[PDB]
Amino acid sequence: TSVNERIENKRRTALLGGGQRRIDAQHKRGKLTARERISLLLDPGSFVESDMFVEHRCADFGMAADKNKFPGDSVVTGRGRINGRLVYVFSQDFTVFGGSLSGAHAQKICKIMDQAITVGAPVIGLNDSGGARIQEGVESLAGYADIFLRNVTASGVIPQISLIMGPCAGGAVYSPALTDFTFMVKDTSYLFITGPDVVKSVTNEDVTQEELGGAKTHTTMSGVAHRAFENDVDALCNLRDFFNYLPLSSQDPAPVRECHDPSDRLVPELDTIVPLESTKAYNMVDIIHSVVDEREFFEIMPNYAKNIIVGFARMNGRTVGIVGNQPKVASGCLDINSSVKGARFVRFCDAFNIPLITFVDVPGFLPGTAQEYGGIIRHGAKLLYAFAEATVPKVTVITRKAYGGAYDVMSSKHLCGDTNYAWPTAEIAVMGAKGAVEIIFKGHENVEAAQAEYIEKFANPFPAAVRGFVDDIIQPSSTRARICCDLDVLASKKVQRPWRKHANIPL
Amino acid sequence: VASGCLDINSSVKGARFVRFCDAFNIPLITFVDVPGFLPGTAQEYGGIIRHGAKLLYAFAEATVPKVTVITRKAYGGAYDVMSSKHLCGDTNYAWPTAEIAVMGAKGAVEIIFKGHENVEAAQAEYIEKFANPFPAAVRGFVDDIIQPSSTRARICCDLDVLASKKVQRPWRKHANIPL
Amino acid sequence: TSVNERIENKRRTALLGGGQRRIDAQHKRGKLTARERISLLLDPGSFVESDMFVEHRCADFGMAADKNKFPGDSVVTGRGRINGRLVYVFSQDFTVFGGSLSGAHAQKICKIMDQAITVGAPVIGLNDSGGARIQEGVESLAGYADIF
Amino acid sequence: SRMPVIKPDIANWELSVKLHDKVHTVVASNNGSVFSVEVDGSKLNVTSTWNLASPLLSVSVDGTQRTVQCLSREAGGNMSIQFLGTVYKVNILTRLAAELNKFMLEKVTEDTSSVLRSPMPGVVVAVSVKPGDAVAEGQEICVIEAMKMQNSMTAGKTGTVKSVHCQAGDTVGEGDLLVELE
Amino acid sequence: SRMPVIKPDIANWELSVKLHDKVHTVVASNNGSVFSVEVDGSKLNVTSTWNLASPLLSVSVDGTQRTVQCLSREAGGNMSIQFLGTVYKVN
Ligand SMILES: CC(=O)SCCNC(=O)CCNC(=O)[C@H](O)C(C)(C)COP(=O)(O)OP(=O)(O)OC[C@H]1O[C@@H](n2cnc3c(N)ncnc32)[C@H](O)[C@@H]1OP(=O)(O)O
Ligand SMILES: CC(=O)SCCNC(=O)CCNC(=O)[C@H](O)C(C)(C)COP(=O)(O)OP(=O)(O)OC[C@H]1O[C@@H](n2cnc3c(N)ncnc32)[C@H](O)[C@@H]1OP(=O)(O)O
Ligand SMILES: *C(=O)CCCC[C@@H]1SC[C@@H]2NC(=O)N[C@@H]21
Ligand SMILES: *C(=O)CCCC[C@@H]1SC[C@@H]2NC(=O)N[C@@H]21
Repeated sequence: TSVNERIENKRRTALLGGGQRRIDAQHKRGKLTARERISLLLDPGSFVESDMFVEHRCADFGMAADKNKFPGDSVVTGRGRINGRLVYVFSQDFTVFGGSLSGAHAQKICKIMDQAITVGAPVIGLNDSGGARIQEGVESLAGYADIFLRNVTASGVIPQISLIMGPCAGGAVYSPALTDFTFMVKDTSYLFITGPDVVKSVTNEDVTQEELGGAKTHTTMSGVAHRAFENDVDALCNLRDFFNYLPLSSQDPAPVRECHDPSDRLVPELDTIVPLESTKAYNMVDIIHSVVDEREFFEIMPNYAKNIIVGFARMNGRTVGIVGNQPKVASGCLDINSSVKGARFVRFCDAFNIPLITFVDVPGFLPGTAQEYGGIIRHGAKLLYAFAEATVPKVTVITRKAYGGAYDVMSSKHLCGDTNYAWPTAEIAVMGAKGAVEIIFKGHENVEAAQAEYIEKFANPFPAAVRGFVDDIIQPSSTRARICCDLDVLASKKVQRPWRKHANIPL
Repeated sequence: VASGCLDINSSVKGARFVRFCDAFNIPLITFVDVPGFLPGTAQEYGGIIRHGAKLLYAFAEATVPKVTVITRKAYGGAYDVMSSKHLCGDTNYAWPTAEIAVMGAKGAVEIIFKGHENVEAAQAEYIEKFANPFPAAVRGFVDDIIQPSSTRARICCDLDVLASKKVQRPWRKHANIPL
Repeated sequence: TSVNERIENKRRTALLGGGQRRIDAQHKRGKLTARERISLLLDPGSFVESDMFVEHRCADFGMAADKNKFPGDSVVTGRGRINGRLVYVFSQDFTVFGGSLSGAHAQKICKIMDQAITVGAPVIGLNDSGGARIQEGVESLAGYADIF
Repeated sequence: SRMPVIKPDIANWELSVKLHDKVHTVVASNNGSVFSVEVDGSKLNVTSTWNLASPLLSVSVDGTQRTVQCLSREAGGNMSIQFLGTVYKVNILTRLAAELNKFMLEKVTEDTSSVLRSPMPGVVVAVSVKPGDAVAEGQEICVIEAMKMQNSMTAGKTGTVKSVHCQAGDTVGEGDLLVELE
Repeated sequence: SRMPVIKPDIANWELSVKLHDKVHTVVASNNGSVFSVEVDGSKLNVTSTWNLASPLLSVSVDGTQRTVQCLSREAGGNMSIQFLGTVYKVN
């Protein structure tokens, strides 16, 4: 047997991975293999595989047997491009020891993590694992620690995207907590530390696999997964589209792409969206879609914390991040869940030089013991902090309500904002007329007459604008034109801040 | 309390404290005895994954001296969360009662020898070899195994020589904590 | 057998290294052992040994035999002071596989190299080796590259 | 300038284009402003300026002047295109995506658009209907008011009302059934 | 200030002092300007200012005034000391 024959035989096995029968089962369950997923994700022919001939070195517990020698050791690693842009990937292969993590497994992933940080290219992981490989014991625990160290080091340096394409258990479930976005596949992917078998054995509770850690749970209730997609093919198609929004590294400006949508057009549809009656809700998404280039908007966590909307869009070719209230849900109030999603999004966009647009319509905070005992104070500070420390352009437009401390939390101008616009329907006050007048004229006669005078003078955006809180009051139809003008001149903005080892977020 | 398990509330308090001390150059001492994470739907639906990442992040990004001593249990992913050496730690000591493993003997042996006869006999051999701090120490996970009575002396020695420590990290506008 | 007994037995073997008969030959040739050399070099009582319980993980060519399991894997590493000033040291032990370099051997030396660079303390090496440990093959070549 | 971008040299686009119940084989290539498209062996040349932002896209297909509107697009290949006044649904996958997509499980969920539930806790202040009333898509059915806001609940199904489960003056929580359609 | 230096707490110096053909057991301790030295059981007190650069070192040993000269020193313990005019080699 020549060396070339041995090489060819290893190449053929590396492509089969766990073997054809395993691959057959992989398809029966409705899943693609790790290599098929990469072929879909990356530009055709752009993928270059690294370390395809690496095998484990563990000899204990029968691991020295030829039957266990799977080239690639359960991960496919390499580099490629999406639409001409460099990206690093890795994908875990469930058909080889269940996708469990070995020492060598982690080493290969770390290698990719180090090349991407050095050059400044994003890393996209496709995760699917049964947890640690117990045959090696403590070697796999060091594997996790090294991966975690790279994921922390890369934070704020390169984007880190993690798409879950199957179950994930043990220590593996923490890597999506360190990356920037986590995506899942409905009814296929899971995120949990221990399985239902442990829950039943430890405590007298009955739960199944989907209830414990299914995609629907994490995208609707726990707030862990940013979005779930119907199947593997649609998940990767949307991932390519998402990729096109982000810079390659934090040293780069927000990408600018060819755009055919005139930057100076008006949107007459905005003038009548906001009702004159204060108790009538409207859909904030109608405003967002009409302003953004070609009416394309990428919504994050559509089913979690619906009272606040965050997502990506482009204006005049440039990627921007959008944050705003949704008056349809809980009157547009802030609560614990909305502050968590908001602060996380704002901080990512600031780290990677993506401008922020804020659409404010917030009457205050969600009251009640459910929020008080939940630490609403500690959690609300997260969104205020995320805006206050931002150094990227911030353009705020107030569409209607801004009462109380929520005015400042939703990126008010006095938090180093660049511009602040009000629509004619905006009203900025410490509280509404009823509270303010009954408190001011407490115990006085003819309070209702005093309220009429108070409403005429203060129930409008003018007592704030004349003091410098608002830069202009614009016809809503011109909102897009005004924002476009600001974005194209604030893009060269640079500011300094006192040196600090690191930031200290309230948590 | 709760067998020493990690949960949402403990991760929040821990991460906040660790981050402050790192920012103001205050060394960290860690006393590890953690069997794993608090199980149950109360924690799963509460975002235990997202919250546990807060404590791991706070330790991993630290640049101040970190001295860890393991007094007894360190099972599973909790080993690394509680400031393990591979997160740029300075020293890691074990007491003779420490045990470092992916899981306890019962889970590990029944999974390894799943469907086999004489599992209990295999468990006896497994416990004798792995139910101790040695398979981790011989691989470089632990720097020494010390008589507990000397713990103070060892820590004092490390603190007075790690105080001049300086490290570099790649430049980043700001950190991006998992939240 | 308790864990404390096993620990004490490993401590006693780590101090003997290659064994008393090897140590006897070491003196016959007119050489000190690796641990005796450190005791002379550093301020009395200042030396703290690291990773004394680390053993090789190579199982091939009979390396899995109990007769080959020498705690310390042929190097003594640690830190101390000379006249009150911090210094890091390591010393290669010729009595254990001839002082040959293994993967784990290099790893321990690199660990000292990294702590010394981070704090800013000199490193003094006491070298004595027969070369690469051929039983591991290419693992020892990576060891040299990391040290370099 | 830091990270050079290299445009993939794609000479031919091999697509699998699914219409109503048929899957057609289409291969296209770009020659500037005109795409040469082979549709199951038929050669067509589609010339345009391809301004992708305009609501009205004017194309010339083998000398035939057409106006089309693209109403929606999805990353998964779904496009809604209005052609001669009628909206057609087309799913365009690449050859590779179409070949692998056959391995996906055809799971089907239930359309429960007749079951109208409260999206938000509060007190019911108006119901626009009684059983037998006609309902249009987007028609307001119930109004629930809380947090100084009136949350209007609309129907997603055309038909008539079968039962009204909650009346004005009643207090409802999240997920409670308000009205059931036929 | 970057690297604190900690003076070893050496209470006693245990020396093996070889002269011509004899090896003597000497234990010394410092009490400031005076060293208390036990030489094979004999107690001596050597008081001086210990200016180590001068060619002439004046010492007082149990009230006896001596002048000595240190001519050479080696790291290996060898010292050449002139005592009453004669140079003695001590290791
Ligand atoms: C406490 C901590 O954080 S450490 C957690 C430690 N994690 C683990 O060791 C794994 C967790 N538990 C399991 O093994 C579960 O079975 C999970 C998580 C892998 C999920 O199981 P499933 O998705 O149903 O996969 P399943 O176990 O059925 O797969 C079977 C195959 O995968 C492999 N496999 C399954 N579990 C493991 C494992 N833990 N380690 C190594 N290989 C495994 C087996 O070789 C088996 O081979 P087969 O093809 O002949 O069946
Ligand atoms: C091209 C390159 O750069 S790679 C260079 C490759 N060369 C080598 O491998 C080393 C050179 N050759 C040798 O091995 C020589 O014997 C040298 C350099 C080690 C010198 O040998 P000596 O100083 O006489 O030591 P010696 O070999 O007698 O030691 C004997 C013991 O050491 C050990 N030993 C000796 N050589 C080796 C070796 N190459 N690898 C591992 N162990 C060794 C044996 O276990 C032996 O055990 P024992 O105690 O039962 O005798
Ligand atoms: C009527 O009871 C007044 C409700 C308060 C209006 C809303 S609800 C939560 C916000 N907090 C606040 O003071 N105003 C807002
Ligand atoms: C018995 O039912 C086993 C209980 C699990 C032991 C503890 S409880 C939570 C930690 N997770 C884990 O896997 N082990 C720890």
